Amino acid sequence: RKKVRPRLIAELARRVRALREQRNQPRDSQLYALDYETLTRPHSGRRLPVRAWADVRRESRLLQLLARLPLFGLGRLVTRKSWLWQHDEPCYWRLTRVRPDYTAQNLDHGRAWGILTFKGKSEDTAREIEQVMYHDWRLVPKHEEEAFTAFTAKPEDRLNSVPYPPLLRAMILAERQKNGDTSVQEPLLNLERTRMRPWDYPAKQETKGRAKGTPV
Amino acid sequence: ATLNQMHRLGPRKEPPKRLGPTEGRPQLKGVVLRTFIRKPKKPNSANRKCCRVRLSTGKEAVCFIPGEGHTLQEHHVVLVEGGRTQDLPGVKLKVVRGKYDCGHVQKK
Amino acid sequence: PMKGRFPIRRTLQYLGRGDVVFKESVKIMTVNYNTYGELGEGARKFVFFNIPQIQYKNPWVQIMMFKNMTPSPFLRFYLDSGEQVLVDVETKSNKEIMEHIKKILGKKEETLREEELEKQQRFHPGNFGPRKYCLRECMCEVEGQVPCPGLVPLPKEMTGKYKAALKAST
RNA sequence: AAAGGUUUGGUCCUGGCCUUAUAAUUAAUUAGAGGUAAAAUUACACAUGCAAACCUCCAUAGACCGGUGUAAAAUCCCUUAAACAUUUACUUAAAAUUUAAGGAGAGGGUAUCAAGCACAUUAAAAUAGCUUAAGACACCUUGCCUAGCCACACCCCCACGGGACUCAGCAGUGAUAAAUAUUAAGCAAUAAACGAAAGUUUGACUAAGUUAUACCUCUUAGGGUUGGUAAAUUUCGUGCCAGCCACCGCGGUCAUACGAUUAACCCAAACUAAUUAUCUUCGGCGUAAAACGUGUCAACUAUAAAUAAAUAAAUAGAAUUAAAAUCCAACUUAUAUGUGAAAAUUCAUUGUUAGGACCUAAACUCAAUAACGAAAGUAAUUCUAGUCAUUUAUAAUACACGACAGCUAAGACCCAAACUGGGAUUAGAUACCCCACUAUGCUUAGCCAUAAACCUAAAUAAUUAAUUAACAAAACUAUUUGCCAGAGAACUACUAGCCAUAGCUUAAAACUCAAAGGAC
RNA sequence: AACAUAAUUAAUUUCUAGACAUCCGUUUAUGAGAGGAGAUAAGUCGUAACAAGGUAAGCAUACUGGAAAGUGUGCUUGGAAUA
Ligand code: FES
Ligand SMILES: [K+]
Ligand SMILES: [K+]
Ligand SMILES: [K+]
Ligand SMILES: [K+]
Ligand SMILES: [K+]
Ligand SMILES: [K+]
Ligand SMILES: [K+]
Ligand SMILES: [K+]
Ligand SMILES: [K+]
Ligand SMILES: [K+]
Ligand SMILES: [K+]
Ligand SMILES: [Mg+2]
Ligand SMILES: [Mg+2]
Ligand SMILES: [Mg+2]
Ligand SMILES: [Mg+2]
Ligand SMILES: [Mg+2]
Ligand SMILES: [Mg+2]
Ligand SMILES: [Mg+2]
Ligand SMILES: [Mg+2]
Ligand SMILES: [Mg+2]
Ligand SMILES: [Mg+2]
Ligand SMILES: [Mg+2]
Ligand SMILES: [Mg+2]
Ligand SMILES: [Mg+2]
Ligand SMILES: [Mg+2]
Ligand SMILES: [Mg+2]
Ligand SMILES: [Mg+2]
Ligand SMILES: [Mg+2]
Ligand SMILES: [Mg+2]
Ligand SMILES: [Mg+2]
Ligand SMILES: [Mg+2]
Ligand SMILES: [Mg+2]
Ligand SMILES: [Mg+2]
Ligand SMILES: [Mg+2]
Ligand SMILES: [Mg+2]
Ligand SMILES: [Mg+2]
Ligand SMILES: [Mg+2]
Repeated sequence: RKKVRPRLIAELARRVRALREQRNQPRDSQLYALDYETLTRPHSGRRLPVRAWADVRRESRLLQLLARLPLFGLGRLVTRKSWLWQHDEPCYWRLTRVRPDYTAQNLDHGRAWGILTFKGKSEDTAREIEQVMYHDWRLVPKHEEEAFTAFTAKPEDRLNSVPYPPLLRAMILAERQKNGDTSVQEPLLNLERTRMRPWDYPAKQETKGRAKGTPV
Repeated sequence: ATLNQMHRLGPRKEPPKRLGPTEGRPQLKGVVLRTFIRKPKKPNSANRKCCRVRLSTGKEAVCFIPGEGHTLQEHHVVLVEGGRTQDLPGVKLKVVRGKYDCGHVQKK
Repeated sequence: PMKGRFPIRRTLQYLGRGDVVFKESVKIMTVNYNTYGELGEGARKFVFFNIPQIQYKNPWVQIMMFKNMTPSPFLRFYLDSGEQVLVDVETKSNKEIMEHIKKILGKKEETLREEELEKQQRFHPGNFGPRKYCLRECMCEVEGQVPCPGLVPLPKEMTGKYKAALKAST
């Protein structure tokens, strides 16, 4: 070969483009700004889904609650209106770290960290909180923490083993007879190893994407 | 040739197929420029009806008009095809009767 | 007339008659033979008749032949471990040379059959697709199944053109 | 290929062209209906509409699907490592999908592209290497590897930037082209995206519309052809005109070949024309294309023997000379010379010399011989130097040679002789014949490098029978290299090398023809 | 050009800025004018070749000429050869 010539401009463009992105990164106060009259984000002109309109006008964002508290509410408990309606058992975050967006003129946008207690079961380590820019958060009062966080676990009643599908059960029993294993035991699937979290369970904010800085 | 010589040379080199008057195309469209007579190379004797045309490619060629009697004139449009006129040397194109200005021979 | 002496050597059937398929260890086979002499006649016949057959079945093995460098002919195999297997082929017929190397460094018939079956594992007769890969392109070819509309027109009620007319009529 | 037609007065050989088969595109003429497949001038400019969303905000998707064949000899196959803009598992592993560095082997054209010019190694920083006739480099052309893959996405290879600023998504338009599908319906199926989900979205796709391009089932009948190849013509008209042919050919008054008729033949919803594609080296080289003017050294492929040379004209140098000329001298005819016959020329001639000089040039007989040398070439005598062992065949881009003619400088010069002059002949005679005289043939230096340099036989080792195309020189096997692929254009054009400059070697195409050519 | 702030949850900022413009060259098209080859095809001037073609023919080369061609030198037979 050896006629594949070098492409200096292409290499220059890639680097130059990447550099500009780092320099002109947007902030939470800009990406997540909202126009409440039209419920449309100015940065991208994305209109929020219809099912979110009522809460955007009726509920507060997390750092709107925390900006009014000393130390940005470190140690306080915060729950979500969606959890309160969906789950009877206590669901909340125990705040541990909070990085407000200083650029915001009301310090109403930022990031937070805490320890999750979902449906009465508590995680062992603190991680970043997702959906901090949602209009769904409710600060728990200090005097009501004891009654709010009181939970008694019920004995688990979800089945631990189930039958095999009709064809897959016959193929298992047939193999037994072929191999000489004589038994009338019913093949049973074990569901303990593979139990699914609820669909609304908090997800990992650290591995989540962030929107780009090109305005629409 | 020896087996070593056949190996070092391989299969016979094949001269490329040079194109003809139509340039490897079924037909071309041309505009008549002049109408004249051409004399067939001996031993034949006739006054063969031909015309010069400017083809769509931009070149100019001589085209034999078949049939007994044509109404072609300058500035007319014709559809030429391949096929040499055996007696007429250099005439490698022919006009298609019944297309554009050229028409079918009037039956007697 | 096909050129050269013994033109049968230049036929695919002859090249495929070779039976020495070397083990994966074998990497090189140097052939040292003499063009003149009496005790090297079998070696000369081995280079003439057998080296083509060996190379055909062992395309990745380097066969390099040296002439009139030593008093006697021999074969030396170089293995991937670094071992060198020297064979002395003097006073030995070309057929005897082939049999000797087959025994010491040739794959057994059992091993070769197993590799053949493994190669075809992913061909299934039931699979449908192009002729290059499959027996039947479509299920229409099978007997008892609905035939291809091109060969046999489908019933009117099985046609989208007809069904659409009814939906409009409804 | 199971072949056929066509070189001639005729036969044989060689050899090209064409015919018969198959398929696609376009065009002429012609056609009902239904089912199916496919839709295709143009990387040209694009009017309008649509082709990407989803969803309790964050995110995910819009990186796909769909399109085109832009660029690039670009690739195929295989090895290694690594991640993954992922999936599904574990706190550690199975996949799908990619990326990077590579290489067993394979991979378009031109060698008139023959040199590239840093294209290598080492690791004190030196060494001077690397690729290439086993095809480097340069240029040109092309999508290939086909369950699919690769490249491209308005242009500037790229796209920070700049610019002439976007349909190569679906439908559609302009222009252009021999080339002509709906500015359509639906997300019901499948696929993709999103969502936990009911679900939503999609010019992917599905079901339709359009079109003899193909296939299938039916119904109607049209198209071409009718000298030979090659199935099939009646009558008239025309008269080398008008026309016709794929090839050979037909037409100047009885045309089975043109036109119109008539009847037959072939195919048939088609049919014929044009264009394109499908078939591709184990054959030859005295006389038909083809053994190189000669020899030597390499690397491969083959071969297997251990010798050679041993005074007939190789070659080079020096010396030498018999015959016949030439010059000089003596004597001497009156003419001499020349042709088929003449003329001119000449009497500064002629004849003799057992007179002198010369050593220029060329070597009778032998030779009815067949030697030497690589070939070219070499034969008057003598002397000196000298040919000789590589198993054998096989070499150019290297080296050394290479008749004659020719060029360069200095000499030679008996005779011969291009040119030139004079004389004849002839219608003319820039010729054949006569006479005169140059370049030149000779020597010494150098160049030139060409021959019908032809035994028109490459070399080498076998065989002489299990063998007549013709003629020549009986046939034929094996090994290696060179060379050839219809004729002419063409010992030409261009390119490169050369002491060559009106040169040699190397060496095409357009175009024309249906033959050219060999033997009898 | 690559540092500096900050630090009793922890982060901020830097992580640059010019010049990638001409090219030296290399191909192709245009063709003043000057040539070649071929065919058209009734001609003109000679008769060079094919017969011993009426001077046997040809090769290389040189010179000469309306034109084919002529002459020289060596070579070839793809001519002849008894008086
Ligand atoms: S090919 Fe199977 S239905 Fe048509
Ligand atoms: K005629
Ligand atoms: K033939
Ligand atoms: K591009
Ligand atoms: K759907
Ligand atoms: K008649
Ligand atoms: K007729
Ligand atoms: K007729
Ligand atoms: K000869
Ligand atoms: K003559
Ligand atoms: K003559
Ligand atoms: K003669
Ligand atoms: Mg969600
Ligand atoms: Mg059409
Ligand atoms: Mg695609
Ligand atoms: Mg291209
Ligand atoms: Mg050239
Ligand atoms: Mg681009
Ligand atoms: Mg465009
Ligand atoms: Mg686009
Ligand atoms: Mg379009
Ligand atoms: Mg079409
Ligand atoms: Mg999903
Ligand atoms: Mg006709
Ligand atoms: Mg005919
Ligand atoms: Mg010849
Ligand atoms: Mg004269
Ligand atoms: Mg003289
Ligand atoms: Mg020569
Ligand atoms: Mg000779
Ligand atoms: Mg010559
Ligand atoms: Mg020349
Ligand atoms: Mg030249
Ligand atoms: Mg003569
Ligand atoms: Mg004469
Ligand atoms: Mg001559
Ligand atoms: Mg003369
Ligand atoms: Mg003369």
